[PDB]
Amino acid sequence: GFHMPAEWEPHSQCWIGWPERADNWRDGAVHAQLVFTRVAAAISRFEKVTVCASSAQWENARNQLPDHVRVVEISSNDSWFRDIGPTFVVRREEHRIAGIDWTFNSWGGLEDGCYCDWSLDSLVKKKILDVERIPRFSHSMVLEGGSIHVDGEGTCITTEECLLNKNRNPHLSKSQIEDELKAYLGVRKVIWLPRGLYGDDDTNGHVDNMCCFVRPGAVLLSWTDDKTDPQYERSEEAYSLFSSVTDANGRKFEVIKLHVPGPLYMTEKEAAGVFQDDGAKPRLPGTRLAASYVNFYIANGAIIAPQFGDKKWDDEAIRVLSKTFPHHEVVGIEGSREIVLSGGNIHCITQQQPAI
Amino acid sequence: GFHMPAEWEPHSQCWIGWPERADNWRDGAVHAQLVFTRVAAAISRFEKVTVCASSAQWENARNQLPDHVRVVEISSNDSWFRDIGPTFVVRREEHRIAGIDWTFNSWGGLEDGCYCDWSLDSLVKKKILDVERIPRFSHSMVLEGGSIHVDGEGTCITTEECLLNKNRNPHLSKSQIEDELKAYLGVRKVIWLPRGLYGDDDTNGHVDNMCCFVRPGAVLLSWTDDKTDPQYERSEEAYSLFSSVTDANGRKFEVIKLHVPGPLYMTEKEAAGVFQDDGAKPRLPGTRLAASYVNFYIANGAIIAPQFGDKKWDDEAIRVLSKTFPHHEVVGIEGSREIVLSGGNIHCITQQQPAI
Ligand SMILES: NCCCCCC(N)=O
Ligand code: NA
Ligand code: NA
Repeated sequence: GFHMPAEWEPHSQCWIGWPERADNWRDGAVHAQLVFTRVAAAISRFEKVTVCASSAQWENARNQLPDHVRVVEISSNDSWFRDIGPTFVVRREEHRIAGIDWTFNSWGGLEDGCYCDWSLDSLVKKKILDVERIPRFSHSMVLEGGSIHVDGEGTCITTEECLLNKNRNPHLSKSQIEDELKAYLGVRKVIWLPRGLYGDDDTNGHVDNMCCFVRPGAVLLSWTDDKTDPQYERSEEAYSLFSSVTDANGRKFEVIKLHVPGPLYMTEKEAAGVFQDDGAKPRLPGTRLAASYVNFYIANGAIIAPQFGDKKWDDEAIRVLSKTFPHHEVVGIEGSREIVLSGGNIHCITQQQPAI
Repeated sequence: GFHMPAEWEPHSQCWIGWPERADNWRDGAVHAQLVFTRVAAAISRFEKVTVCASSAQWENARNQLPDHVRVVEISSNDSWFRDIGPTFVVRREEHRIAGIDWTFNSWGGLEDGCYCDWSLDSLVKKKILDVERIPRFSHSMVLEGGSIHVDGEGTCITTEECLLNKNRNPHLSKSQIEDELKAYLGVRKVIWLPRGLYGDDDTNGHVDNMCCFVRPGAVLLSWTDDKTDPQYERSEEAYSLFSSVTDANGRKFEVIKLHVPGPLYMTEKEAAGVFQDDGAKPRLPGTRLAASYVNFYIANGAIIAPQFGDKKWDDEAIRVLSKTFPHHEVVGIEGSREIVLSGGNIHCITQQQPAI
């Protein structure tokens, strides 16, 4: 009787890593640390937070973060807890909470991943559940928490582009992958968007950059009105798909558009501050960033939302999110661009722990 | 209104470190790891245990330890949590528990300490209390938990050999030192044994290796019958002091003698197992081991006692302890010699967290 609750359901805390690697984070992560800190501090106005930092970084993190934020020493290859963190499941009313330890392979493994070493990334789920004394359900299937979303009422959305990629689970068919999601997330229906966001070659189109539930029966969808942008056809396809399906309880989808910023491109400055290495992916100037306002975190009573420094769409997204979540305080995080330069945003760096 | 409760009072958990440094533990610590495992398994029969291992050892510790033992990642320079973990204090009838973060300096600093780098060790207290979300009282005075003992009724016992060494707090008088113990452990009287155990030049004579309370107004004392042994005059002297002095409530001290084993000396095999490095104290053959059954741990209704493989005195200690602690299950830990080779025993590697 375990299932994954919706993100907007109450949490007891939020887990976040701490960026440090010089080959992914410009200027040895100094810029990224400031934003991580702003995100943690914002979330901690609404729910407890634990940031996890390496040995070498523990003091830095402790120094930057207010005291009501807990800092623990957990090493990682990189700081993306949405994907390397456990996925918590609950059984409400004698263990009422547990965590799923999905196999992690750096978003594509030796042939098509981001780093050739992920052995510390792989232990993060175990380590966290050990700190909390929460039971771990281990799974040999490759999965990242960024690649699924739920409504806590039986429905899951995901993308084919990610989950059906041969760099993940080449041994499993689509319908075998679906059976695992249903068994382990406690859902009875999976909606497969064909594609994620244009330009998300890091993760191969994680759904959490393209689409998310905001309540039972309604989703936000990354969108552009520019039919010359390669995003348009993906967004249109997903929109049609949502018109044709219903959720696990038979609701018609209310689709709410959320216009992407930019498009945004890495500068020569931004590329130049990243140390170059032959065990990481070479970040080049002119690369299109995979930027969507959809990559936000729902905290108890607040939406923690990206701002990329594109004023028109930064302001429009705050407006859409304020009306979409009328009972939440919406807090935009200036400097989110510093996270998208390295492959993700606010939702990618968080992992909620549901209250029981 | 905080005070240090006595060791025999109820605990919520025990903290232990994980040995790894090969310049102190023979054969890269493989012998000691087996013993710490045994010690933690034994304690875990009576109270929740958390072992703390570095990143490089986390999997190894998690493998060796039973599932009901929590394993977290807290790196340290060495694994002596009596001295480098926090000293918990409580306030009975709003925060009811806190920890004291004494300054640590590797048992005598750059000049006379055990290793030249202790900066990981210095953070262990912060980190443990951060994990537990327990307030921390910072203290600038150098002190080790091993150098003090309390009855939980206003009395403290320690040694001048340790606390009045110029390698600890050279700018404080005896009186100033005594003031800080009173304010911070909530004791009204401090008994100063002049000396600890012979050959304990690591710690400069921790009381936890010489003498401990059994109950208010009663103590076990490290003892030999051999008056040709250097230990005799130290023991004799301490015995004398207990005849003369009273506790904080003006009770007289029942003393119970506990015969030391050996003398024990480090084999050639033992010394050669240890890697030779300049930043740690060079372990030489023929060196007298600072062994004493007094270095035991009181868990919730158990006594976790050393056994050094010197059967005469091994059996005698269990006897004396089962007698002295008739409401407690005594538990001997074969292989305790592996710990003493690196300069402490069971008491030295534990740190109780009082239940509130
Ligand atoms: N370089 C890997 C970036 C991870 C982004 C995760 C996500 N939730 O889309
Ligand atoms: Na990839
Ligand atoms: Na010393």
